[PDB]
Amino acid sequence: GLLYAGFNQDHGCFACGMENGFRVYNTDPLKEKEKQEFLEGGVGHVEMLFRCNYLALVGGGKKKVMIWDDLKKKTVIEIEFSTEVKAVKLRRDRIVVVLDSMIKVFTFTHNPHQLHVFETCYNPKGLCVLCPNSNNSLLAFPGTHTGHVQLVDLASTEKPPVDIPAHEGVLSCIALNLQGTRIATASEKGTLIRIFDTSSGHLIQELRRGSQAANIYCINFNQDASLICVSSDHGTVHIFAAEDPKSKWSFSKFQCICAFGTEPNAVIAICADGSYYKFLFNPKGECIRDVYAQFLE
Amino acid sequence: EPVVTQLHPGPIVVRDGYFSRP
Repeated sequence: GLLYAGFNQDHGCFACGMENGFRVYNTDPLKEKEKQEFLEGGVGHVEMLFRCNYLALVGGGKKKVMIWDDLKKKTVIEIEFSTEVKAVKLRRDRIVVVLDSMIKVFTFTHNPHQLHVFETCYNPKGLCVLCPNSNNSLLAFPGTHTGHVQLVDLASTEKPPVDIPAHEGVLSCIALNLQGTRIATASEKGTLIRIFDTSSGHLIQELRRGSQAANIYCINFNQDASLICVSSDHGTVHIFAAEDPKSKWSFSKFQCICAFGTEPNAVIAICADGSYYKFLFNPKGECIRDVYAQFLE
Repeated sequence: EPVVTQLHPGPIVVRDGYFSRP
């Protein structure tokens, strides 16, 4: 009955959308925090805000967004749209709603109102990243020119946007590091992962997954953005050295969304079929399976 | 034109550390 799963902003937690509601977990160690069997229509998307009491929920038909106060156990805000809502991103002062062709920014008050609209290319995957840091309101998304990422500063919206020619074809994945300073992107060819500085838009690192094609599902940095982990559509997760001088291949591999765990040599993986894996690795790339659990039960 | 609907009077107040670590 699982419809969606995503990590929160520091990957300390993940949240799942169910046909019968939603669930919130602590990532490492795997501990279920809350469950809400109450929504009959289910939720297709769930966004957290670190470990705060609010979640953003995408309704049954994905037409309405619901702001859920879990300390009050109630929807306190509802925003209805005339298009499918593909994704929602939160920071302390902003609610960002991703439609398949545009992104719409609202205040985060008891009665939100619209602030900005941003045209995107066709964005059925709802790709978007939003830094939540107090000193960095970076918002990034697929530009109208296919394969380019547009970077906007929500604290300084009068500027012109930075435009990164990340790929020549359709983007498939975009991730942001914890410091808001690096973005990693991949296209549907999935052959190169490319990491860019967010204030200048210039290439920092390019990694090779393989000459062959495999569809990226998720990318994530570790705490200091010295490693990244990547999951592929044939039950495959690679990790990479992110600040190595030259262009490099995968440090390590193992056999879905993925993030680094509590310990700096730990990696977590959560699968659409209900599986949860924790793996441990070595400076040289040995990958040990540590935990397997069916986290839905 | 999206339709915003408010369903609770008081302000929004971010309570960090709600989903505490085990």
